[PDB]
Amino acid sequence: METILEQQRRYHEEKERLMDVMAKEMLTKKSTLRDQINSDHRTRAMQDRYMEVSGNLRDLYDDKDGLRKEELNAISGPNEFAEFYNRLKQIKEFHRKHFEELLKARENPSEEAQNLVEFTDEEGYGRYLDLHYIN
Amino acid sequence: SAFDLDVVKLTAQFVARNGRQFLTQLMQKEQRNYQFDFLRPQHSLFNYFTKLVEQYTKILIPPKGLFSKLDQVCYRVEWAKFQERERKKEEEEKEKERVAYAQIDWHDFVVVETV
Amino acid sequence: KVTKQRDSEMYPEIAEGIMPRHRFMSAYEQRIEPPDRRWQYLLMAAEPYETIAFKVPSREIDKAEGKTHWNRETKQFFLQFHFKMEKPPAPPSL
Repeated sequence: METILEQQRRYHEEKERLMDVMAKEMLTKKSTLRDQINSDHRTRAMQDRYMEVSGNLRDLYDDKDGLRKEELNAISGPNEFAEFYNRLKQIKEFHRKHFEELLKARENPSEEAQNLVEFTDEEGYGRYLDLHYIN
Repeated sequence: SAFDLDVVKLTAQFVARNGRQFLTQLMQKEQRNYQFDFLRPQHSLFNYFTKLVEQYTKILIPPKGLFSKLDQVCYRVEWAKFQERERKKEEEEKEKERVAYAQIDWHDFVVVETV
Repeated sequence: KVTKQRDSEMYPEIAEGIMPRHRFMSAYEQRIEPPDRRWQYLLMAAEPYETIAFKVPSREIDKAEGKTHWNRETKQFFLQFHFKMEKPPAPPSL
């Protein structure tokens, strides 16, 4: 039946996709993390926070990024929120989920419906895209 | 492309556990040119194959182990943005240079010596 | 190798551009137009200061061979073999 390897694979891949998305976000506007982290600092005292200079200049390494307005920062923070929700879900299901004659056996059935004229470029693109509205 | 995808991913599934043990036998049994091409590095798709297998090989890594897990990836992003900005600035300065070089009198000579 | 020195501190204009610039000019064109020509000059220029030239009788010297990163700046000559100590105002060319 369904090979769990493929499912677990797709899961790790999607998790990777999400991490990459919220990381791209944290990249364009470091404030997203900084803001958050600062608050976290006063709730869980242990938390290590970045150099003040970074925070102020709104930079992560060398490049100082443009300052964004509050509404957008918050927005993206809630978006990242739902993203992290998805991630937590996938991580969960994954935790709950984790010969030659059969090889030819399946490769034979793969011959099924040979006349399927259609371009298929929509697995990683629809996901990458699914996490990156207008025209 | 669903067919190609499926065969790549399947031969990749088996190739991940049996390596060339089941595929290297299939190629000689069935006799496929297509199968031979898939096995080979000549056929472009081969590369993506090397990916899938690796990925599956990875799933075999922590089988029996659960994952119990951002700031960093954000900071990396930030870095990339910074670097991008440096590149931009450079391009600009270069542009200036081209303008001035193109815009000075190369006929206002006043030499001293020679080599 | 040439070592050109500049003023000792004696609006983002002329500093933004990479210090100065060098170019190889043929003497076939001169303002006085006396008539003489037939050799090259390694002209060096900076916005305020006056241009400078150095005669190169030898057809080719130090013309190296792939000493491939592409930031053309002005030309292969400038990036390939020039240094601009902007902190001390010393332009080296070789």
